[PDB]
Amino acid sequence: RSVASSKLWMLEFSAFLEQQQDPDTYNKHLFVHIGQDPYLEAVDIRQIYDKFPEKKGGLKDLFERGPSNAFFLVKFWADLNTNSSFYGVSSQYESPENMIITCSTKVCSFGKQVVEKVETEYARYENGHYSYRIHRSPLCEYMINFIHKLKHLPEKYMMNSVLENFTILQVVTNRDTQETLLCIAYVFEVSASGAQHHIYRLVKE
Amino acid sequence: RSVASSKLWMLEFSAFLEQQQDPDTYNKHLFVHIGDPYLEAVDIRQIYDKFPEKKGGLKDLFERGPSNAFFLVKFWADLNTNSSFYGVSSQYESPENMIITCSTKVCSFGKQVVEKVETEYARYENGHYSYRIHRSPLCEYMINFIHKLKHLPEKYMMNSVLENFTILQVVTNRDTQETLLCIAYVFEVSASEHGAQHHIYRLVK
Ligand SMILES: NC(=O)c1ccc(OC(F)F)c(F)c1-c1c(Cl)c(F)cc2c1C[C@@](CN[C@H]1CC[C@H](O)CC1)(c1ccccc1)O2
Ligand SMILES: NC(=O)c1ccc(OC(F)F)c(F)c1-c1c(Cl)c(F)cc2c1C[C@@](CN[C@H]1CC[C@H](O)CC1)(c1ccccc1)O2
Ligand SMILES: C[C@@H](Sc1cc(Oc2ccc(C(F)(F)F)cc2Cl)ccc1Cl)C(=O)O
Ligand SMILES: C[C@@H](Sc1cc(Oc2ccc(C(F)(F)F)cc2Cl)ccc1Cl)C(=O)O
Repeated sequence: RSVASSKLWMLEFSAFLEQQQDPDTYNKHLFVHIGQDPYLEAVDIRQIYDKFPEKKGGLKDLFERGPSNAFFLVKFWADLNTNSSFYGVSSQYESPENMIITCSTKVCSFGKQVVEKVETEYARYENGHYSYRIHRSPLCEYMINFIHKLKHLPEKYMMNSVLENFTILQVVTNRDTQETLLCIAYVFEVSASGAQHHIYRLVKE
Repeated sequence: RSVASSKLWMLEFSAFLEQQQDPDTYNKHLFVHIGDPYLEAVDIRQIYDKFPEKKGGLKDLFERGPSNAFFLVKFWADLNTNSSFYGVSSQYESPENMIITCSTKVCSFGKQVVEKVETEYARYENGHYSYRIHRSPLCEYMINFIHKLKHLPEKYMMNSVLENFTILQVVTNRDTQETLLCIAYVFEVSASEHGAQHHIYRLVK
């Protein structure tokens, strides 16, 4: 129950490469994953502002409009050890309320948006709550190409150096009221362990 | 759009075995899968003795109707497969917002061995309503049955045993008790390089 505001909780997230060996055989590799004392440490949001878009509607504007307790930083250690392909993303959210949500994902390079994906999701009542599922949303070509470039680098420290300027900002809004339900800033390194993560609350002071 | 009455369409169905090699590596094998669209008809009296036949049995269900919700699926299962999860997934669509119940009866010699009943709620999707059964666990009877079938040295022996194995799936509107879909499944083992196969028929008379 880590990435959760008072209205929406992200239970699961994964980015993957699935390969069809034959009509009945598939192999799947997870690049990153979440959810496969719940106390979280805090990170001052001013430490990361220059790695995310910062004009009207940028991270600072979003954080200041609030609610600030919907803001999180996820550090990912991505697993790139992977040899008819489908690169996708899946995520699951739950809420006590029936809403229509919008998930906006901005891929950024040097703090500037390169691509934005916006998807609207409707609720399904399930086991006492409302559930929202983004199932096999295709990874953009920019990301697939970026993964291929990173794998051509001979050392993990070189991939980490390139990843230092790569970020993703995810903003989930209530479509009916336009309130921010969840906002997640993602930062990356390549794993030397498979995939790992660390979640923090974003605060100011 | 084959398995579809006027109120419910089953777009996809699959029964699978998923294996976790490591936290980021998964393998998936499909045993069976679905998804002019004309379908041939089969006289339902040909199959009555291979399904339960008391009050609420296949004949009672067919006679109550609507008869256009009744289908026979012949499956040629792919058993060529070497931390495991055996599941079933299915997806349905409907123009109406309903609370549905899916009852699946596994039968041996026309007699129920196990019944699984699950309730599904609608999700609004581009003008219509979708229903999803995602990774519903295969009962231990089925997993054990698959293991016994694989110990047989020849596919004709598996086919002889499978001649007395059937599954009846009934999807009902929980509130009105209307039969939305009723699918009778019969099995053989596939001998094709393409893996699993199926043939769908309408059940008539
Ligand atoms: N302003 C910042 O840089 C910053 C400040 C505070 C902070 O949180 C902390 F408070 F917890 C941050 F996460 C960042 C941040 C940001 Cl915004 C960024 F976009 C990329 C990025 C980092 C850290 C890092 C350093 N990875 C590099 C790898 C190259 C090596 O040469 C130095 C470290 C990372 C470390 C571990 C796992 C993933 C990523 O890559
Ligand atoms: N009453 C029946 O037998 C029957 C009548 C009509 C009919 O369909 C027609 F209307 F289209 C049926 F599908 C069945 C039926 C039933 Cl109800 C059953 F429960 C099992 C089963 C079959 C056919 C079969 C025959 N497989 C045997 C394997 C042993 C071999 O020796 C003969 C063929 C099968 C054939 C192909 C693919 C899957 C299964 O296994
Ligand atoms: C943009 C997505 S969202 C997303 C996608 C994610 O994938 C990756 C991010 C970085 C890497 C690499 F380390 F290699 F650089 C690899 C992957 Cl696979 C992770 C987190 C997020 Cl949030 C969408 O929605 O299309
Ligand atoms: C019981 C399920 S339903 C179901 C499950 C199905 O799986 C199989 C059926 C037969 C075989 C074998 F040929 F090997 F004998 C193998 C599998 Cl994997 C097929 C159709 C249906 Cl409808 C549930 O919902 O629990």
